[PDB]
Amino acid sequence: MENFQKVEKIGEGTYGVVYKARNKLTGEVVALKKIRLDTETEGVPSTAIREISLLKELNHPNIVKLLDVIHTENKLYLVFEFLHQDLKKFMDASALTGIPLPLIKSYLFQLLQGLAFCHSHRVLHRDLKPQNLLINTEGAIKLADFGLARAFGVPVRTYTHEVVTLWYRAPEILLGCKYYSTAVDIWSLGCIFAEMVTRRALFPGDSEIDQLFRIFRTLGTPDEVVWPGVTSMPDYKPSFPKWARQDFSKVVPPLDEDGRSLLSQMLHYDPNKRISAKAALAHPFFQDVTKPVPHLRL
Ligand SMILES: NS(=O)(=O)c1ccc(Nc2cn3cc(C(=O)c4c(Cl)cccc4Cl)ccc3n2)cc1
Repeated sequence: MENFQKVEKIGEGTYGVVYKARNKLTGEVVALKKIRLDTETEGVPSTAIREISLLKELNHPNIVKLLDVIHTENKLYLVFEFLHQDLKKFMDASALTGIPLPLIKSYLFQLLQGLAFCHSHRVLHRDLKPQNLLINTEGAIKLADFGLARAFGVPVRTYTHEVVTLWYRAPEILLGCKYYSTAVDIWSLGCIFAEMVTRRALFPGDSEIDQLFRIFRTLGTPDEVVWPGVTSMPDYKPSFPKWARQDFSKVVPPLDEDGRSLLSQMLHYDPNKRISAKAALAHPFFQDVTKPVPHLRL
């Protein structure tokens, strides 16, 4: 740890503080994540240690590379490759004119590649969001904090008591499914996709029930017809209001039919009907995908 020199705090993270230190040996600039853990009264669980050690191997161009895991002093530090911008900041900077469709499509395509990879390794993200997607000057976008959920967990509030966003949570998670699948990442990515297109969060709930109900008001309250087994879910209430489904043309204009079609499949209620990352990659929406360069101001 003495091998690193912090240059500036860049994030409060969900597990701990994220610094932009420099490696004193190699001289590289990196993203240092400090996961708080005691020594005796706690001390990093062996389990998490082996989990994280498996993520060090999960290398893909669309996944932020985990350079190292330092456990010294009985504490946990994660050293990640550094990026200058996350998608949230980029969308905020592109709010006035909107991110060009070609770039939106490129990012969606790359992220699906990243997910296809992780998912083929039985590793799910669980908490995809704009702030966790990082981009560079070359037009690449990468999944960040991948696997750190299963490793540790996803708390309601971060160490800074900051509330965790529910906007991208799949319905099965909200309904209490304890053993959800890779389909949850596809849902989150679908929500992000819509947001890049419309320049407004698709389902900005501020509570679990508000999130669920916002989803219901748009996609219609799910029932046994569109989601077999939904009424038997841990948190499903027969008393849920019954809202009728809305047209996608009204949800993401002016996205073309191919994008709307693809989005509809990424937002299917039934996790088993929801399109997989691999299948999504073959969607007609991507027949003319390219890799534009974004206009980034670092
Ligand atoms: N705000 S902004 O656009 O200027 C902006 C945004 C990001 C960065 N640098 C950066 C942060 N960062 C975080 C991770 C992670 O793995 C990660 C951790 Cl550790 C905790 C929470 C979220 C993520 Cl993603 C991996 C690589 C990485 N590079 C610089 C500027």
